[PDB]
Amino acid sequence: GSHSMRYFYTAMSRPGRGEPRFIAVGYVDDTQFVRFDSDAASPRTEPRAPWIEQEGPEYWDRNTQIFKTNTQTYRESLRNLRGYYNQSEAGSHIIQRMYGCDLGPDGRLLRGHDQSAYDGKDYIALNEDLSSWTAADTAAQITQRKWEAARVAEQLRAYLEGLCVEWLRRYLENGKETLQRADPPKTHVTHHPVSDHEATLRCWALGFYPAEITLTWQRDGEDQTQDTELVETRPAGDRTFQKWAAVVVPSGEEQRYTCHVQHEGLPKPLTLRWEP
Amino acid sequence: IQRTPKIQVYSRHPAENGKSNFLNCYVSGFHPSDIEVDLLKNGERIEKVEHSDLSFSKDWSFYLLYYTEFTPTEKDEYACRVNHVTLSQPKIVKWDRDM
Amino acid sequence: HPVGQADYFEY
Repeated sequence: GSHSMRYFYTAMSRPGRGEPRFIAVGYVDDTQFVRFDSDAASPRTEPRAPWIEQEGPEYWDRNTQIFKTNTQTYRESLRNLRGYYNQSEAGSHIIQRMYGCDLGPDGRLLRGHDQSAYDGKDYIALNEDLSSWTAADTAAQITQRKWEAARVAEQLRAYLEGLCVEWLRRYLENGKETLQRADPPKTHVTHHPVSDHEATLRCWALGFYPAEITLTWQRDGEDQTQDTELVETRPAGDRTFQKWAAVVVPSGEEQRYTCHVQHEGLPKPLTLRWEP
Repeated sequence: IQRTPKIQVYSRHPAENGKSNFLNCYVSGFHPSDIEVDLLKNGERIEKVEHSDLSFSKDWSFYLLYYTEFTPTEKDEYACRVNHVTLSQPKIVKWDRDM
Repeated sequence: HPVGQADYFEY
């Protein structure tokens, strides 16, 4: 199938409470495989999936060097952005960065990403051309000028088209039994009366991987988008995910409703109804 | 500006009384990242709760999973108590095994 | 594996 690698960096200032915290986590699809936390007693890159443990000491040392450097650099960057927005030294602020590469089902580069945010708003992003930037405001335009002078885009393009894909393909091979295994959802429909003449049909999907899934209700074959309560897909804690979709139906009309489930793990898409 | 957490409380496996399981509280969609989450058993804070490493979604909002081993019973009440800068008072969400 | 030098550039 299609696969991606992402690193998620969070750098958070906390005036009066020491220097900014830097966190980095790395993912392949919905599977985290490393972390680094500058607040840890002894900050180092740590494995978070069994298949990465086989990487050698030089891998771990190199990762930790990079993340320690990031920790220092992001502290300067946070200072910089405070200034760009004429902000007081009193407030806490956050820079987030997420970057990485996407492969298609044939394993070749689909596209690269490098995106940053400040206090939860888009700040600056590498365009899909991996050559130019989109800056959100006049502050981000200052970052853009700096990054053009440092040839940052060119350096990211090299990483995204080169090492990013190489490593992702390596991880996909080393973790093939899990990373390249789609687990289909176990599904059922439950029925809960909500009154004398309405009941809740809840369509459940459990134990699936990856997290991407589509869960819909139809009445007489017609989508019930507005009437369906859809919870956010949630992690079970064993790598798998869970989701449900609920609809409130007139009592007696239950058989007019069908739950439809699409997932990569499914040999065939599912159509489910309540089975009294 | 800021985003208040969504909260879901649920079990890792389908709940069966007297069978060991994991109680999960998933907080998501929040910003900024500082957040306080406790799992409760009959109103009292459970002690040895673990959580996932901070990460975030495509919209930049943060999410975390807090979890602990538990054995569901007929009468024991479980819940998740969350405080965030967006909340004037901690929000308590009860575990409902049909949810 | 994370990128290195490119990220060493302050915002």
